[PDB]
Amino acid sequence: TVPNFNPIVAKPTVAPLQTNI
Amino acid sequence: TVPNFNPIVAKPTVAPLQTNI
Amino acid sequence: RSARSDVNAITVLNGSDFLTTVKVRGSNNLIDSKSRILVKQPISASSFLGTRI
Amino acid sequence: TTLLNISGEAITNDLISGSLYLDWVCGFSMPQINPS
Amino acid sequence: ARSDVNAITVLNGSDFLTTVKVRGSNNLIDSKSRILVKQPISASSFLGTRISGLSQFWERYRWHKAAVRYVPAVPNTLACQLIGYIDTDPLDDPNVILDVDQLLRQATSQVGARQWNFSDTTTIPLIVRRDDQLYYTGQDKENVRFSQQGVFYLLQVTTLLNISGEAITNDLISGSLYLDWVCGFSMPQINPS
Amino acid sequence: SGLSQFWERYRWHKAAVRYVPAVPNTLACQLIGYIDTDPLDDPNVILDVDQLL
Amino acid sequence: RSARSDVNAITVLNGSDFLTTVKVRGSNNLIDSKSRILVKQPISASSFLGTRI
Amino acid sequence: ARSDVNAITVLNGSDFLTTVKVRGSNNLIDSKSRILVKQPISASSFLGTRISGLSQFWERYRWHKAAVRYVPAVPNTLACQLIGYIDTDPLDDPNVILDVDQLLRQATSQVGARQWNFSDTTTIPLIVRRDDQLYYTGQDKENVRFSQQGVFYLLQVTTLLNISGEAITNDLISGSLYLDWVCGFSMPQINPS
Amino acid sequence: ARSDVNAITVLNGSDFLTTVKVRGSNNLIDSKSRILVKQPISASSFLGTRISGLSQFWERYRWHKAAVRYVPAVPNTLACQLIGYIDTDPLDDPNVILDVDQLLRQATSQVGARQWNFSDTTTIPLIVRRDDQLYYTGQDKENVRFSQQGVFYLLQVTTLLNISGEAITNDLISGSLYLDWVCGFSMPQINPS
Ligand SMILES: [Ca+2]
Ligand SMILES: [Ca+2]
Ligand SMILES: [Ca+2]
Ligand SMILES: [Ca+2]
Ligand SMILES: [Ca+2]
Ligand SMILES: [Ca+2]
Ligand SMILES: [Ca+2]
Ligand SMILES: [Ca+2]
Ligand SMILES: [Ca+2]
Repeated sequence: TVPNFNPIVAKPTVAPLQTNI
Repeated sequence: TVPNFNPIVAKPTVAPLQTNI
Repeated sequence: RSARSDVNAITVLNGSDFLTTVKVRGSNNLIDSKSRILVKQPISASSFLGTRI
Repeated sequence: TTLLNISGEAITNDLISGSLYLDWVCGFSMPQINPS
Repeated sequence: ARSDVNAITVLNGSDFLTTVKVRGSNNLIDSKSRILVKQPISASSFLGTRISGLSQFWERYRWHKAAVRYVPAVPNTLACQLIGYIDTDPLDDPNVILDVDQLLRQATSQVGARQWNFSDTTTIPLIVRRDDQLYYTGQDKENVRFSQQGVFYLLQVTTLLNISGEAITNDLISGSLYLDWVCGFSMPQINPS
Repeated sequence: SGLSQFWERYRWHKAAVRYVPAVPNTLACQLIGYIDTDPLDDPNVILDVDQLL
Repeated sequence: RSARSDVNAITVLNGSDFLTTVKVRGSNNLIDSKSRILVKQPISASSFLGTRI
Repeated sequence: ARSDVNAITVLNGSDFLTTVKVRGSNNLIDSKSRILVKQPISASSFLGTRISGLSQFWERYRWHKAAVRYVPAVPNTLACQLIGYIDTDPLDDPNVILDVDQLLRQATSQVGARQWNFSDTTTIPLIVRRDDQLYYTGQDKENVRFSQQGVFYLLQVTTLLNISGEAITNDLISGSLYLDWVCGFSMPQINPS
Repeated sequence: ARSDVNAITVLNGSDFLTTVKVRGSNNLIDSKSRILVKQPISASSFLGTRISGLSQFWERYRWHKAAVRYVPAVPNTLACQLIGYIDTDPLDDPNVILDVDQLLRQATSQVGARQWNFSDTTTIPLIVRRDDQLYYTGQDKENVRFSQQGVFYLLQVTTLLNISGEAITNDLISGSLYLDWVCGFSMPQINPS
């Protein structure tokens, strides 16, 4: 039960147009 | 130590395409 | 004698890997049914050459 | 479906779209060494 | 003022490495064409930078916590994935590999690897070894495992495409690489040049 | 800069330039912003681009 | 992003294996010093092809 | 790895300055001829050295403990009294002095001045100010008191004479100067060149 | 009596290296001519010595406190400035340098470098690295950074000159070098020869 053998992680990030300030 | 002499504030706002309902 | 253990144990281990890329076939090549099959990858443990699994 | 762009036009380049990962868990049973 | 001591001068900084150039369609015809960068991460691998200039004035070094940082010079409407990793073995060479998926898999297999789109930014860390080893600064010599602590490979996973389905063919620049580093050099000297 | 004239000396205790973009993410260009604490370092003498960067 | 763990861990594991056979050279072939060297086997982990280590 | 703080990276070393040359009889015909060495002690005054190299990679500096060392390259059979002082004000120039003994006096009066024969070795210390001021590491610019923390002046007091009370005229080379320093640099950067 | 453990047998000694020879005027016609001694400091570099003998009976070594000593064999009436540094990287070779003062600078910059006249005696220390690395004791093989912990370089800075400002040309013998060391050997064995 070798833990964390080939772990991979996913994390999204939205890319909107015209980020306004 | 005159407080709040020339204060400025920034606040973003994302502008995504096709905001769906 | 030098006998080797007669114990059959289930060695379970977990991890991720990378199968392959997907290639959508496009209007030119997409003229048949088989043309719409983009990936045929077995899931046998020994079907992923580069991986360490 | 057909591969199409912003417009309702189909593309003809036969491009690549992404990748596939396998998040797996396997139990092996009998130690050995397979030949090759 | 004539102290004969050898002390590690751990000091930080940041440096501009290179403008990367995703390959496109014309030049990208095989697998090794997808290796955009093959850049050693030895202190003295970047001539005009500050890290290399300092390195020149010491024998040894050891990245205590280094990191490569990609800053995109493109918009988000363009799309192309990239995989970046740092093999701690300067000799392990994937250029010999013919299958692209094999190369991307032996990349993702490395521990400190990352994947990302050339329109956003990330950070490619360097995973330092465990045997307290130091490395030399001079120009790479007979062997490389004496000098290089790692080698940064930057890969092209997808095809370069734009707003429309148009497949770009001109091998244009996508971003810029930056090294946010921390290392300690041990023995004062001057390396020839 | 008008109050400045009413005193004879100054020292920034905390200064930070802040960039306010006006373009969308459909354009791209890398920038470098550093504040050099020696007014006599003029990059215009530098001919090499990568050296400047 | 799909980032791969930045954790360097020492995976220690133990077991036995089989190096090779020994061939004593005998009076005919034993006519030199090198003739008395029966085994030159590195102990590198990757010097035992058939083994699983 | 990407810290923005500024710390003092104090580090030691030694460096080679130049070879000294006593002036002799024919060339020594005035008071300014007795000034053999006018050598600033700014970190960036010796190009091929380690001190100037390092200096190029910082904005400010401060000698914590410096010392100019003289190493003779001549036998004991020759004699010539020298004086070595490091003036903490570079604009102070003795070349404008016409009286020779006045020059020797304003030299000896420096708190870190040393006198010795050109066949002996001795250490010329640098004396550091009390206000904590930091100096700049680049080439000398509109003013000199920002960069140069000191200026090493070497004097020929007596005439070069052989075994007897007989003078020499060939203007032979006496020895070389070395710098044994420990300095504290403040702001990481790269200076132009 | 038949223990299998491995311990560090640190032991002291002194040994004779070779006789130095200043180059003179006629032979000194370039920058590589000023390199009088290129002598590795590997324990097994001096055949008839005690250090190399002992080395032959161990696999690994590490200088704990070494020092090269110069003993003049000439009078005070002669003068020649030398520089002695022990480079901890053997592949660093100054013979490829053409500029002489650059060579003197890269020498002086070594943290354990000493300068002196060939009529005086002085000690050239060895400086030991910080990573605990051990070196090998056998003859030099495919690579040199495994065996040699250092390399002693002796320089002729000025020209050999007599009482006056007059040069010499006969290329006379100046003195001899000695090694005062204490080393720690690790693995008992006998090396081939
Ligand atoms: Ca590797
Ligand atoms: Ca070196
Ligand atoms: Ca600056
Ligand atoms: Ca003064
Ligand atoms: Ca002040
Ligand atoms: Ca400056
Ligand atoms: Ca060196
Ligand atoms: Ca080690
Ligand atoms: Ca050996």
